[PDB]
This record gives sequence, structure tokens and C-alpha cells, in this order.
Amino acid sequence: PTTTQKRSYTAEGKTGEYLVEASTRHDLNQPGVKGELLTRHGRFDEPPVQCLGTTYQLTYGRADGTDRRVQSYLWHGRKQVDYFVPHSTGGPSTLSLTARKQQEWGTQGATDAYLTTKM
Amino acid sequence: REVISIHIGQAGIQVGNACWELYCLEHGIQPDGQMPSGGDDAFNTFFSETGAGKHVPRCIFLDLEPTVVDEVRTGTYRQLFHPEQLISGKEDAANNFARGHYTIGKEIVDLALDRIRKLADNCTGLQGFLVFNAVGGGTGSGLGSLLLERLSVDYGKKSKLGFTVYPSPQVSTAVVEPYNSVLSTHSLLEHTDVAVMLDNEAIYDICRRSLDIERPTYTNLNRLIAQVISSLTASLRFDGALNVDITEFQTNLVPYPRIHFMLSSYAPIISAEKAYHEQLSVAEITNAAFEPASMMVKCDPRHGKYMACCLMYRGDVVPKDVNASVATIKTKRTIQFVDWCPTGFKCGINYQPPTVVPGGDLAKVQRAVCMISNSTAIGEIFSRLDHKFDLMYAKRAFVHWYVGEGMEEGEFSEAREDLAALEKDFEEVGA
Amino acid sequence: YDTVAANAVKDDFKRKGREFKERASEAQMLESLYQSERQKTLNAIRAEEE
Amino acid sequence: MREIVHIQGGQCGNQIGAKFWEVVSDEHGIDPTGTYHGDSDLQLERINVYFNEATGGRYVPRAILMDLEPGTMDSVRSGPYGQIFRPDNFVFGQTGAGNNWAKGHYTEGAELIDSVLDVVRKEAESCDCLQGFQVCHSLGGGTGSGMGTLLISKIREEYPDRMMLTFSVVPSPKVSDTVVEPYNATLSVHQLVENADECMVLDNEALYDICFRTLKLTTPTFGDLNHLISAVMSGITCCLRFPGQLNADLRKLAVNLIPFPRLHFFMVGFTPLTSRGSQQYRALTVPELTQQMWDAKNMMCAADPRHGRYLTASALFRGRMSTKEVDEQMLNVQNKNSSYFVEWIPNNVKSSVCDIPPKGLKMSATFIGNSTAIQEMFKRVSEQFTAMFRRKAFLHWYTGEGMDEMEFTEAESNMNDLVSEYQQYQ
Amino acid sequence: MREIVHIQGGQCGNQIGAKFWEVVSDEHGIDPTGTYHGDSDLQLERINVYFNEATGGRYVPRAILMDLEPGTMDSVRSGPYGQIFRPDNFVFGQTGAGNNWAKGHYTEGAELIDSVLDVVRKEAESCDCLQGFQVCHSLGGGTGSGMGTLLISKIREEYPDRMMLTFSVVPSPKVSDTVVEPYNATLSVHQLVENADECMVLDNEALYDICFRTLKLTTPTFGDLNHLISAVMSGITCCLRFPGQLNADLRKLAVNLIPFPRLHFFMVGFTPLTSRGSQQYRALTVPELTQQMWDAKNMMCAADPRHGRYLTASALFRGRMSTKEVDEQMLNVQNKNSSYFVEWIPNNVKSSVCDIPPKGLKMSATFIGNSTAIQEMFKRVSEQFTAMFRRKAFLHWYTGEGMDEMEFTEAESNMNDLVSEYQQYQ
Amino acid sequence: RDTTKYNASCLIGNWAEDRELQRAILKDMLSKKGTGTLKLDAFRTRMAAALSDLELTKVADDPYIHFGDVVQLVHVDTGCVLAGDPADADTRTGESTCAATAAPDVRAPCPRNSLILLPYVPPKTATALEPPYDDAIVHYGQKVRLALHPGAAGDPVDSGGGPRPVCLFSKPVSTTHAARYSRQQLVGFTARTDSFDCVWTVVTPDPAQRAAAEGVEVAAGAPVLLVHCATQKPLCLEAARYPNDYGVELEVSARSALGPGLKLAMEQMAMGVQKGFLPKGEQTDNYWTFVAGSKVEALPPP
Ligand SMILES: Nc1nc2c(ncn2[C@@H]2O[C@H](COP(=O)(O)OP(=O)(O)OP(=O)(O)O)[C@@H](O)[C@H]2O)c(=O)[nH]1
Ligand SMILES: Nc1nc2c(ncn2[C@@H]2O[C@H](COP(=O)(O)OP(=O)(O)O)[C@@H](O)[C@H]2O)c(=O)[nH]1
Ligand SMILES: Nc1nc2c(ncn2[C@@H]2O[C@H](COP(=O)(O)OP(=O)(O)O)[C@@H](O)[C@H]2O)c(=O)[nH]1
Ligand SMILES: [Mg+2]
Repeated sequence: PTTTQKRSYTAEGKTGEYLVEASTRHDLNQPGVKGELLTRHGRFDEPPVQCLGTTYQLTYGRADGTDRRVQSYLWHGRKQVDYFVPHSTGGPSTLSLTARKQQEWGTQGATDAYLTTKM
Repeated sequence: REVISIHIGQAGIQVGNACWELYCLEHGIQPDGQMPSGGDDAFNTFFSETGAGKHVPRCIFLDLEPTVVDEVRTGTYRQLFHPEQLISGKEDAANNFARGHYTIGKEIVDLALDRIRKLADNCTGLQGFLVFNAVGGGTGSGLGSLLLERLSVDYGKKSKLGFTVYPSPQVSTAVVEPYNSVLSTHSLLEHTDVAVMLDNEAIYDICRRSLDIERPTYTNLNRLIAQVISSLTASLRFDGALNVDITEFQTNLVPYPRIHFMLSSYAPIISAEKAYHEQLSVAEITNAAFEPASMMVKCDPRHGKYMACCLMYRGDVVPKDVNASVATIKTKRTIQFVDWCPTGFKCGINYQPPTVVPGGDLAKVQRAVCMISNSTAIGEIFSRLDHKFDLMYAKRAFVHWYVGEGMEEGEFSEAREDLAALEKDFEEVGA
Repeated sequence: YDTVAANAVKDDFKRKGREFKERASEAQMLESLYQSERQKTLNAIRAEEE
Repeated sequence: MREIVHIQGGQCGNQIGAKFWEVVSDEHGIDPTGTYHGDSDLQLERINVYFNEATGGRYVPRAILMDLEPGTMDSVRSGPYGQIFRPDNFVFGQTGAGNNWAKGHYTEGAELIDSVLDVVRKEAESCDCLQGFQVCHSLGGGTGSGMGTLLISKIREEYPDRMMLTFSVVPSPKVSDTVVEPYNATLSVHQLVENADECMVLDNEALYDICFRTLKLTTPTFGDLNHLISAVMSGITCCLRFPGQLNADLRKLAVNLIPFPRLHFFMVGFTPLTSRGSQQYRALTVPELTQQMWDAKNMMCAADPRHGRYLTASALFRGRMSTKEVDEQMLNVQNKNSSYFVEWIPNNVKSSVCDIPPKGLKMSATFIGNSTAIQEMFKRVSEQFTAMFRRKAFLHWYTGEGMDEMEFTEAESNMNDLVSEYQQYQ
Repeated sequence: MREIVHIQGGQCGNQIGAKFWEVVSDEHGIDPTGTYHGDSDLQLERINVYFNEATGGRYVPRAILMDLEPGTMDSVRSGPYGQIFRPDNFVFGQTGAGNNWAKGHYTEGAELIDSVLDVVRKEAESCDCLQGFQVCHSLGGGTGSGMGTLLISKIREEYPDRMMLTFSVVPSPKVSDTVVEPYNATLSVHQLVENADECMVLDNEALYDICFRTLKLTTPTFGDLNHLISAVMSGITCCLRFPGQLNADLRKLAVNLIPFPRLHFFMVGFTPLTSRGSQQYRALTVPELTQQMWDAKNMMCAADPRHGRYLTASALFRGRMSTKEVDEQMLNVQNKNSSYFVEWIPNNVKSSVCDIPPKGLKMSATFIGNSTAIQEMFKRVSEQFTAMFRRKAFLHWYTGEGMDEMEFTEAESNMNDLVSEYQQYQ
Repeated sequence: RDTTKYNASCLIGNWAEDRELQRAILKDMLSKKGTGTLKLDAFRTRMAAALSDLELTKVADDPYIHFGDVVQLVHVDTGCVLAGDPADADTRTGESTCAATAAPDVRAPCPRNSLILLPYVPPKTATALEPPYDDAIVHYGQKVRLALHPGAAGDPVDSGGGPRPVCLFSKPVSTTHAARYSRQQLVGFTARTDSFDCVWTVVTPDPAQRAAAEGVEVAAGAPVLLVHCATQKPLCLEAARYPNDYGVELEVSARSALGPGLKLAMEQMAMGVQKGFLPKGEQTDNYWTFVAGSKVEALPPP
């Protein structure tokens, strides 16, 4: 006959692999879906529709090549015009600022230590 | 953030014997003191790390009989506990509050205190103390209250979460437990901050009904008590959606400085095959946490009115369904709440589901609820105990023992009238 | 301040762990799709051999 | 140029801020490492409002995150877009208040507020022309509500001329987390009526039934709610960040919406929000946006606006649209439901249009209404506060730290007087 | 051309000097084998200030290490950078002083000073046009302070027209190593005020404070503090070694910071000092350097200057910088906090710019402030000296050696009236 | 009230809605998979390039290691060859520095593990008398630099080591440049190969032997010390855990692992005794052995 405490607390159930099986850490991830996917409107096979054009640059600068009309660039209910509303105006006329600041970041990254200012 | 635990008496240290098994399982620590094979702080609140791959618990076992303590020293967890932390007197208190409070306490408590001081010194972000004792005995009652007094005069502002094993109305394993329970309560009142009661009849009925085990020992009781303790410290241990610390029970559950006595409940208590049976959702367990057939203290809250409730949730639970369930609870009328407190719930959520001990009777559940509530059914309980106290005291039975240890009738009388004042206070606030 | 530094190390450990867990979680969904289609073709084969 | 300094307080504030800086970083095209990788230069010209050039394209946010428990700081540095916050901006205590407004306003603040004031100072003079401050926090907690309102008071007595937006969640009875929600909420709103410039009232009950009815989710966890609030905060600030046909900054919105100095508690909406099973059903046009905007089930507060009147309102439109359709839609929604608007102010609706819709959408709109149905929410809180204080319940945890009872009496008088004046102007 | 001779005394002096020569040899690219291997020819032109060509480009430093226990010298020659010092320069006694100023100034100086004076006089006359001497030593130990002060006495007796720096660490009560700290410190200070040209007071208390708060370091051993002190010493002599837009050598700094011949106890700070986790999240702008430079918790002494007035101040900048932003930032910090500056001197801030940054950095700074907050420290030491001398503790190890009691009275009186004249000029 | 939940497959409740939400979620993963921009497949190609079957070569039959062959570097005490990932280089504005650690788990000859010896030629300004060797073999006390095989991209070349080579360097302990987890000189693979910092020296461990063995051909299996030639400080195993992607490695830094046994340097210097002229011996963690290649194959010149 053995003592009650030793009849209950033993080493068979522990320390082999069950510790690994019981240290799951299920509390860590608990993944949510995402933030954007709840609010996105549009088909999901395509990238999100980012509009990076403003009415001034679109009309007064005539960013789009073909200057049709002021109200053509606005969003209407009708597909008759919604097909031809432009989303993004790509060109150096926009990218001049990133060109400048990327030149600046490049000259920040690549520097010579031993260049006195006078010389 | 760290918390240390002290176990007093013969019940406290067996409860701890279950509790630390559960903790080593939950943090993946071998019974000989180290993990098999990083950079995880989740264990830090319960186990300190020493030397090379060695984790020693932040608890102090202490008892006056060396039997159970060196039984632990010879048990499975020899390398785990610190040789100094287990503390063992030479002879018991023997169901005698005065003997455990004046004779042997005066020489054991100083060692215990200059030991717990070094524990707190090695600790860094101490949340507070939590004590495990039973007031029906001599050691845990007398030296329990003595160490509580001295802890309060040393630190005071740090919370002292006290899990106390009160005696049952009809099931009794002693004779002078009325005297001892009264004398312990008389100091528990103004030294404990959040005192949680754990009976034995209620847990026996739980193991009979839910776990359908028919001939239970103390091991099963202590195992599910450890389940409850771990479920209420899971918020400190792990990162959930809405965590609640040790001070939250002090804030949200103690409306008046002498009303801190909490009924506790746990759900779902389910065995292996019934796990396969039942579809575990949140509404049925939030309901199950409120029937008297699932409270850890045998009393009827239908006769009482609630003051506050706190609900720790563990596992795959989101706030949506718990919100819906507590709304259904509030709109039900079978249970009731004090008119003056109009918002009597406090939720807390932690992501990790409770673990299962090999050889245990509980099954792997997806989610669990630990409810800690306040009511006046406890004011009923104290009167039920008061009656049987005065019955014995009228004839001065068993008093010669205490007065031979050194006390007098003054303590008996003042504790009796203090319990009476407490009765009046509960009957006043249940307005 | 010393404890702040001690946490500053574990933060990097956590970052690497989380990256790894995410990169495994994606392959989990990949394998779920694979197993769905595999069971489909399995039942298709079982049907025609009878 | 015009600068917004963002402040996050408490657990709710930290998590909302995390999703907020995720969305803003998306809109400016900065990758989670901290470098610019967008396409156009409409994004580059207005990043100084929310970020700072460190060096070599390293744009770090101008945010101050404060709390008292490391649990939030770990969750912040865990997820992506958690590596871009400046380590010096993690001002962070160690004890933890935990649902005690007095610990959040007298004890822990007394040693933490100086350090966060040092960081907030250094952050405010690092930029030149403040537009103001924008702080997201809670009202039920301790380390968010008490600590935040103390910081609000401190910064409002130092910088009296800058704007101030406070995105504060409010407790609801049906969705009630803690027990001392009233004891904290009333004292916090009592501080906000004298320090904040305008408050945007949020709550979890309205966010939940929005995710039930409109968004039609199964488990609307906190990640989705925080993103809805994130979409709102980005929508309210879009006017500074992008050029548009009719710009309207924060102070321009404040003067168009605040008729009286104590009437500055708004209710907020966001459009469009539709279920993913019904995305293709709806066109993208102003009438469809407006019908969803003025609905009572799209407000982000637990106040039926048809139970009162609108004093003023505002609609911030994003996207290439026609202003006639904008103005005629406002005129129709004001003339049809003319009983719901006050009579002694004509043209109760302010409008604005910017040219950049948020990423993934074609056209969006944000509603900000100063209605008088907000007194129903404050009565709902004050009636619970009068219940507990009469019995002096739960009170000793507060009084045992520096607070007295008359402070609670002042909170009662202010709330009763505020709902009195809203009821007056109805 | 203009030459600097280095002199190190004591354990603190030997370990500071070891790290100092490691940094300077790094700046001029010379390896611990003794050979030049750098790339830019800007580094060859000004090594004669510190080295001497021996054979095949062997450049040995112009330094003299002195102490009384071989323990420090073994640590010097043990590791790297131990093979560059000439063995003749290891002038070395064998008995030991042991925290006894009397031993270090009368009984052990008597037989060590002949040898060091031979070595220093030979190493000084070897180069043509001395700029001055440099001394690094401690004020707690005996062979550092005792031998240091005796050597200063004999040197200023011989070569009076050359400059002389003294980097001295003063013992703090919060970081207090020894017990006879006051008895050494006060006797050394009484000697320094009469013979040293100018002194720059370091302290380990402020250095530990910096490695905790700003650098955010895990285990700050003495190697780190030695690296900080070395960064100071390289910064103070940068302008001799590299061409700049506005040069300022030691004599130029001394004349612009010492208004009265006894007010030569400067306080030092260094900039920039940021943790490596916070290095990417910052820019490098002159305000970014000035904010940290004039900060109170950045001084390398245990005296908050906000308790006093800046008599004069000096700023030494390194890197390709814009002089306009340098001058206007000095002007703004002078005009905003107009209470911390004295009245009877306008333009209290001498400034200088060098064009070569310290290795690994883009742009740095070095602060030298002559304040009247230093009399906090002298009082903090003098009160302990009075507390001991009232009851003659530890006195006999001094009195029974040749030293008398009147030396203690004059030391305390000169300590007292120095503090009184600093207090008078505030 | 409350009713039971069901799987997505069965149609009940808002089955349409959860099914559609899932449809969109999965469509996103598919589109990204087509593009190739997922986190998963982002570094799979990097793993293919960084861990590939590599065979070490020797330029000649002789056992001594020769300049320009592909070699390994391994710690004698515990194996754990040294290797630096090209990715996860520190991010700053002017810094191309890339961290290098010691991998215990990966010891098989791989592209990233392999070092390639490059001869160092002193510039004209440098004032250093150098023993002249004509043969291509490497000896003791001879300046040498070590680059690593191109694990990022490109093809190896005899001395260029790819179009842009990254060589072993270490800078003294400043506020900027310090090992991440301990306070010693960091050791990385910078792209500025022409700087003097990248040069290294191979010295026999015993202090007494080295003077006599000043110039002799170095064998493969012999244990030797790698000392930074600009700081004269050996290479050491830091014994601190390092969490990079490939595995949990050990930090590598440059310290002089000296046993704290004092030597009476000053007394012996004054006496002039022979024993005086010696640096204190280094500890067992400084020892490194080159692992040479059995087969013979010269790499193509630039
Ligand atoms: N639930 C539970 N109760 C226990 C356990 N062990 C003891 N008890 C209770 O403890 C009460 C008596 O106190 P004990 O702990 O046995 O003895 P003591 O507190 O040390 O006092 P002394 O016997 O005088 O030393 C009994 O009524 C039991 O119900 C246990 O393991 N589980
Ligand atoms: N909307 C939203 N609310 C939250 C989130 N996290 C917590 N909360 C709310 O915060 C309130 C409690 O705030 P609390 O954590 O106590 O604030 P603190 O303790 O002072 O930081 C609860 O009512 C929650 O509903 C979140 O991610 N989103
Ligand atoms: N900063 C710094 N202080 C030191 C160092 N070594 C010693 N000290 C300080 O110097 C004081 C004692 O100097 P001491 O060794 O007695 O000088 P010595 O005996 O004359 O050589 C103590 O307060 C130490 O803190 C060092 O390497 N760096
Ligand atoms: Mg007992």
C-alpha cells in the first residue's frame, strides 16, 4: 500500500512530450482577417483601386491626354461614363518631387567623411 | 508583474500540491525543474529562473506537522521546490486556535516572515500575495491569521487574495471548527481584502453531479480548485482581448470596506465522454455559472441579492457573445441584483483555453468561465454558523483548552458580537 | 531602466517568432485548399471504378 | 506645415491607435519597415502632418503612446506597423491603475504626467505650426480616462490656442464592461466639458449592431471595430492631407458645428459600409451615400437622433464628385425632415469635398453631427451615478486616494446642467 | 606644430588614458602595431601633435603613464593597444600609496618625481612648439591625486607659459568608493586652484546616469564611462587636429571661458548620445544636437546648472555644418532661458566648428560650461571634510608623515572662500 | 435567444454572408500568389540561394590553404561554423553593414558558410614594412581579408567574390558600432572591402611559438587565431543567443579572451628577461580552424 498523494502525482503523464503538447500557446496569434478587406468595394481579383488624381491636375493641367470635358472625370452612376473616368495620372510631371527627394536620399546615403567644406 | 503564493495548514499545502502541478504543466516545466528546450516571459509571474535552466516557484509552504511537508519533500517534486521554502514545525496546533496563534506561532512566524521578505526582495513587480488556508483547522486558522496580521502591518497596501476553506453545514470533520472559524473570521475581516470561500459539500455535490465520480477523495477537490485559481490568474499570465489584474477584484467587487466575501463558480465541469456529447457555446456556460448546482459554496443565492459579479473567460471567446449572454442574464428575473448598484457585471477575457492534467477527470474544453460574485447568501451562512457557535458557547464547552493555552472569554465574546454586527451589516446592505 | 533593456531583447525574439508563425499560417491555408481538391478527385476516382 | 500631434491613452487608445497608424501609413504608401514605397507625389507633399523625415526616407510617426501596463506595449510592438513607432515615444508606467479614476488622476499621474509632458513638449516644438492635438482614449478605464483627462487639462493650460479632438468611447448599459463605469465616466466628462474643444463620442453598442446589420459579420471582434474607428479618424483628417475642391480644416469644422461653448459633443458616422455579399449591388453615387449617411442605424453612438433635433451637422466627402449633387442632396435631406432640425439656425449643414478617396474605395463620406439626442446618453449615465452615490457605494476606493465627495456632487451638477441646456435648445 | 604632452596618474588615470589613446589612434587610423594605415591624407598632417616618427612610420604616443602599483600597468599592456607605448615612458614606482594623499605627496613623490620629471622634460623638449600639457587623474586615490598634484606643482614651476588641462574625476557621495575621499579631494582641490590652468570636472555619478537614461545600456562597465570621457577629450582637442571653418585651440577656449583667474572649474557635456535602437528614428540637425546639449541631465558632473547661472559656455561642433543654424541656435537658447545666464556679460557662448566628424558619426558636439553651480559640488565635499576634521578621524595616517594640521585649515579655508566667491558672482 | 452554430458548408443562419467573406479572403491570397509577393514565397527563394549544395575547392594539391580558394571557418571547441546572412542587414542611412553570426545547427558547406580568401595589397600611403612572398600560398603573420560566397545573387569570381563583395570587418567599440547583444566589437560583412578594417591576420595560438613561426605556410586542420589587424584583437564566440531567421545562432564578436592571471610585465620589463616579451595566452574560445576543400578548381578571375 502506498500513500494517497503518491498514488495521484506521478511522472508517467508528464515530461515526455505532453509538456510540448500542453504548451500550445494558443493565446499568441488569434488571427483577424484584415482591415482593408472589410471596407474594399470592387472585385477582389484585382489590386485595390487607388485614385491618385485631383480635379485640378486632371482638368487645368489636362493630365489625361484627351481633353474631353470637365464633368467627364467625375464619378457618375452610369457606366456610359464610368468606364472612361481616369484613376491615376502617371508621369514625371507628378514624379518630380520623388525624383528630387530620392536624389536627396541617395546623397544622404552615399557620403564621404573626409571632405572639408572649404575645398 | 509577479505574484507569490503562501500555503498554510494541512489543506493549503495539498491545494498547492495540485496548484503547482497545474502551473508546471501550463508553462511546460518538467517536475525536476527545467524546460526541455525561447525568450518567453509567460512563466515569469509564477516561477523565477535561476542559474542555468532552473525555475523555482514563488510560494511558501508552511505547516506545524512535518509529516505532510516532508511527504512533499519525498514526492515527485523534490528538485522543483526550494529546500528553504518548505517550512515545517515540530508539532501541530491540534485544532486549537490559541495554540496555533500564541504558543507556536510566536516562533514560526518570524522565520516565515524573514523568509517571505527575501522572496519579495528577489521579486520585482509584485502584484500582491495570495494565501491558501482552511479556517476549520488549528494551523491555518491561528498561524494563518497571525501571518496575515504581520503581512498587513509590513506591506498593507498590497492586496491579499485569500482562498479559505470554510466548514460545511452538515458535513463536518471536526468539533471545535465553529470556535476556530469564528476566531479566524474575526481577523480575516479587517486584514483580508478579497476573501473567496470554498466549501466542501458544494464541491462534493459538483463531483457527484457533473463529473459523475461517485467516491471522490480530496485530490479531485484540490484539482478543480487549482483549475479555478489558474483560471483567475490567466489574465496576468497570458495576453487576452480584455485582461483584468489583481487590483480589479479589489476595485469592482468590494463596495464597502467590510463586505468582501465572494461566492465562486466554474464552468463547464465536464468529463471525457460528455465533452464529445455537448456542443460548447457561451450562452449555456454563462447560464451554468449561475445555478446553485454549480457554486463552490453550498448556499442558495435565490434567497439573496447580488452586489457585483466578475467573469473570467478563457479560450475562443469574443466579446460579442459574452455581451449577448450577460444581456440575457440581466433581462432574466429568476435572479436579481441590489437596486443601488445598476451595473453589476465585470467581464475579462483571456485567449488560452484551460489545460488538462493527465490522469485528471476534466476534459479538454474549448472555453471556460470562472465567476466570482458577491451576494448576501454569505450573510445567511455566517448566521447559520453563529447559531451553532452560541449553542456550544452557552455551556462553555471546550473552552478550558483555549484558556489553558492562554486566552480568555473576551475574544470569544468580541468575535461573537463582531459576527453579529456583520450580520446586521449584510441585512442592511441587502436593502 | 535595467528591466526596460531586458524587455528590449525579448521584443526582438517575439518579432521573429511572429514572422515565422505567420509564414506557416499561410501554407496552412494552401494545404487546406489542396486537401479539399484532393478529396474531390478521390471521390471522383472512387465513383468510376465501381 | 499644419501639424497634428496624436496621443493614445489606455488599452483602448493604444489598440485604436495601432489600427489608426496602420491605415494612415497605408494611405501615404509607407511600408511597414518605415520607407516610402508609394507611386504618386500627392502622398509626399503632406506627410509632415503625420510623420517626420528622419533620414533616408525613414518617416516616423508623430505619436505619443502612454499606458501603465506592459501588456499593451507588447501587443503594439508585436504586430506589423509596430516597428515604425519611435522607441522614445513609448512613455510607459509600470504599476497599473485598473478602473480607478483617482489612481489615474492623482497618484499615478503625479509621477508619469511630467515625463509624458516632456515628450509631448519635445514633440510639439519639433514641428513648427500645430493644427492641434488629437487624442484617442476611453472613459471607463483608469489609465486611459483619468490619465488622459489629466494630460488634456495640462496641455490645455499650456497651449490654449491649438485645436483639440478627443475620440472617447463611452459606456453603454447593455454593453457594460466594468462596475464603476459611472464613477469614472462622469468625472471624465466633467473634465472634458471644460478642457476639450470638441469630443467625438464613440461606443461599442452602436459599433456592434452596425457590424450585425450593415456589415453582417459573424464574430465582430475588436480588430474590426478598431478599423471602423480608424476609417472615421482618417476621414475627418483627410482635408489637411490632400488637396480638394472645398477644403475644411479642423477649426473650420469646429466653428461650423459648435454654437455654444458647452455644446461640443458630437455623434459620428461613416459611409459606405455594406456587406461583402452585397458590394456589387450598390452604385457609388452621392444619393446612395447620403441615404446611408443620415440613417439612424449608421450613427456610431447609442442615441436615436430622431428622438431629438440636430443643431448642426457636417459631411466630409472624398472623391471626384459634383458639388451640385452634393448641395442639392443636403438641401433635400434638410427640407424633407425639417422637423428634425432646429428652427432658429438656417442651413444647419456644412459640407466639404476632397479629391482623394481612401485606398480600396472609390468615394467616401464622413458624417459629424452635433445633435441634442446626446442628452439621452448622458441621462442614461447620470441616473446610474445618482443611484450609486446616494448609497455612497464603491466610494471608499475613490475617497481613500485624494478625492472627496463634493467632487462627485460637482459632476452631478455639471451633467444635470448640461442635459438641462440640451433639453432647453430642443 | 602645436604639441600636446599627455600625463596620466593613478588607476583611473591609467584606464582612462588607455581608452583615450585607443580612440585617438583610431581617429588617425594608426593601428596598435604602430603603423599608419588610413586613407585620407587629412590625417597625416596633424599627427605630430600626438605622435613621433621613430622608424618606418612607427608613431609612438607622446604620453607618460605613472602610478605606484603595477596592477594597472599590467592591464594596460595585457590587451590590445599595449604595444604602442614606449617602454621608457612606463615610469613606475614599486612601493604603493594606497588612498593616502600624504604618501602620494611627500614620501612617494620624493623618489618618483625625479624620474617622471626627467621623462616629461625629455618628452617636452623633444618637440619644438608645445601647446601645453594634459593631465587625466582621479581625486579619490592617492598616487593619482598625490603624485598628480605634486607633478603639476613642479611642472608649472618649470614651464609657466604653456597651457595645462586637468580632467579630474571628483568622488560623489552617491557613488562613493573610498572613505578618505574628502581628505584627498579637498587637499587636491586646494592645490589645483593655485597651479592648474583650467580643470574640467568629471564624475562617475553623472556618467552612470547618462548610460542609464540616454544610452539605455545593459551592463555599464568602466569601459563605457572611459569611452565617454575619451569622447570628451577627443572633442576638446579636435580643432588642433583637423582644419575647420572657425578654429579654437586650448588657449583660445581658456581665454573665452575664464573671466577670473580662480574660476576655472568647467562642467562638461557630450552630444549626441542616443541608444542604438533609437539611432534610426532620429535626424541629425543642429537643433537636434542643441536640445540634448543644453539639457540639464546631460552634464558630466553632479551639479544641475539650473540651480545656478552660466558664467560662460563653449560649444565645439564637428561635421559639415551650417554656421547660420549654429549661431542662431546658440542665440535662441541664450535669449529664451534668459534667467540661467549672467547679466554683466552679453554673448556668453563661444562657438567653433570643425569639418571632420568623429568616426562612425555624421555630426557631433562638445559642451564646456563654466557655471556657478559647481559650488554645489564643492560644498558637498567640504561639508564632509568638516564633519571628519571636527573629530580628527583618520587624521594620524596624515599627521605622522610630515603633513600638519594647518594644511587642513588652509585647504578648508581656500575651499570655503572659493565657494563664497562663486556664490558672490551668481 | 441562442441557437447552435453550423459549418459554412451547411446553409443556415447567415451562411451566404460568412461564405462570401471567406470567398474574398481566399481570392486575395490567390492573387498575391500569382504575383509572387506573399511573405511565404518571399524568402523561399532566399533559402534556396542561401542554402545550396556547395563544394569547397583548392587551387593546388598541397595541404596548406591557398589564397583564393573556397574555405570554411569553424570553432574548434564546439564546431558551429561562422556565416553571415546577406539579408537582414542593419538598416540605417549610410550603413551597408550586414551582421554575421555562428550557426551551430548548420555546419554543412553552404554558400553562406563559405569564406573566400582575398589577398590584401597595402596602399601607397601605408607605412608598413611587409615580408615579401611570391608564391600564392598564405602564411602566418600575413595580411589577409575574407569575403564570403555570394549567397544573395551573382556568380563567384576569383578575387571579386561576386560583383559587389562583402568582407569580414570589425570596428572598435563606439556608441554607434557595438555588437547587438554584448558589448564588444561587432563583426559583420561590410561592402566597403577596400577599407583597412576588413584586413585580418592568422596567428598561431601559443604565445611562445608565434615568433619562431612568424612566416610559415598554414595548414588546414591546425587551430589558429584570427586577429583583427586594425585593433589587434582576436575573434571570439560570444555565447549569447541570436535570433536570425535561419536558426538560433551564437553571437560572434572580437574580444581578447584573457584569463585574469596577472603577469609582472613591469618588473620583467625593467629586468629585461626573455619571458617579458609575451602577450597573455588566449582562452579556448578564440581557437578557429579552416576547413579546406578536397577537390581542385580555380575560380574565374574578375
Ligand atoms: N477541500 C479540501 N479540504 C481539506 C483538505 N485538507 C484538509 N482540508 C480541510 O481542513 C480542515 C481541517 O484543517 P486541516 O488543514 O486538516 O488541519 P490544520 O488546518 O493544519 O490544523 P491542525 O490539524 O490543528 O494542524 C478539514 O475540515 C478539512 O475539510 C484538502 O486537501 N482539500
Ligand atoms: N472599440 C474598442 N474598444 C475597446 C478595445 N479594447 C478595449 N476597449 C474598451 O475599453 C473599455 C475599458 O477600457 P479600459 O481597458 O479599462 O481602459 P484602461 O484600463 O484605462 O486602459 C471597455 O469598455 C472596452 O469595450 C478595442 O480594441 N476597441
Ligand atoms: N571613470 C572611471 N573611474 C575610475 C576608474 N578606475 C577607478 N575609478 C574611480 O577612481 C576612484 C579611486 O581611484 P584610485 O584607483 O584609488 O586612484 P589611484 O589609487 O590613485 O590609482 C574610485 O572612485 C573609482 O570609482 C575608471 O577606469 N574609470
Ligand atoms: Mg493540521
